[PDB]
Order: sequence, then structure tokens, then C-alpha cells
Amino acid sequence: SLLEFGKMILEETGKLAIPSYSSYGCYCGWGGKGTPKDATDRCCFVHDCCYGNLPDCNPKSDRYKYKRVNGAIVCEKGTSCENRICECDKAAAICFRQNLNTYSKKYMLYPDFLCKGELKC
Amino acid sequence: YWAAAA
Repeated sequence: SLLEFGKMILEETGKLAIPSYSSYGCYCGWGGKGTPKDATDRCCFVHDCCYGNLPDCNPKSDRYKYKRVNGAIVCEKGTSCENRICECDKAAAICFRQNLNTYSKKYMLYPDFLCKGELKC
Repeated sequence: YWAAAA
């Protein structure tokens, strides 16, 4: 679920999901069009694609379970949707951590009109 | 909140 993803992000990065990742660049928090602004934004682009791979799942509300094995995120077995949703979120949280070094506050609340063109998943 | 050690 969005709230779970949010807590996973905070655990991973030390940044609050809202507002650090809820309106960042072209794809974080609301994505759809444009060339991603940086690596962090590409994390969201890929996460959007990941959810897009699951048309008949509901990642905003469906809750999954996971555990930490010495830092590592391990998705635990639920329904197929939950498993796949968890793997998407896990990847994004890792991606955000891997790109904290280039995160830029200038891309927070990035305006929609600077995000143009469709980029295929 | 999601502790296990440290």
C-alpha cells in the first residue's frame, strides 16, 4: 500500500515519503510524461512501469508483508498481487537509497509543463 | 517503528 511504501522509503533513506518523494521531478508521486530529471526521478519512472506491469492489482491500497534480514528487505508470501507489489516497492526504496547522493531539492514540486513527451517502459 | 536490532 502507499502508506507501507512510504514507511519503507523512510526506513531506507531517512527522508519522509511526503514531501521528499511525493512531488519530485516528472514521475515521483504523480508521474506520466517527460524525460526523468535525474536518477531519483528514474527510480519513480521504473516504479511506475513496475506497477503498470500489474493492471489487475491495486498497489495503492493492497497491503503486503515484509521483513528485514540484516538490512535486507525480504518480501513475505501473500497473494500474487501482494508479492509483486512488494517487489516493486522494494526496488524503488533501494533505488532511492542508491541515488540519495544526487537527490536535489530543486526538483521538489516540479511543475508539470516541464515534463513533456512519452517515454516507453 | 520497524526495529530488529542496532
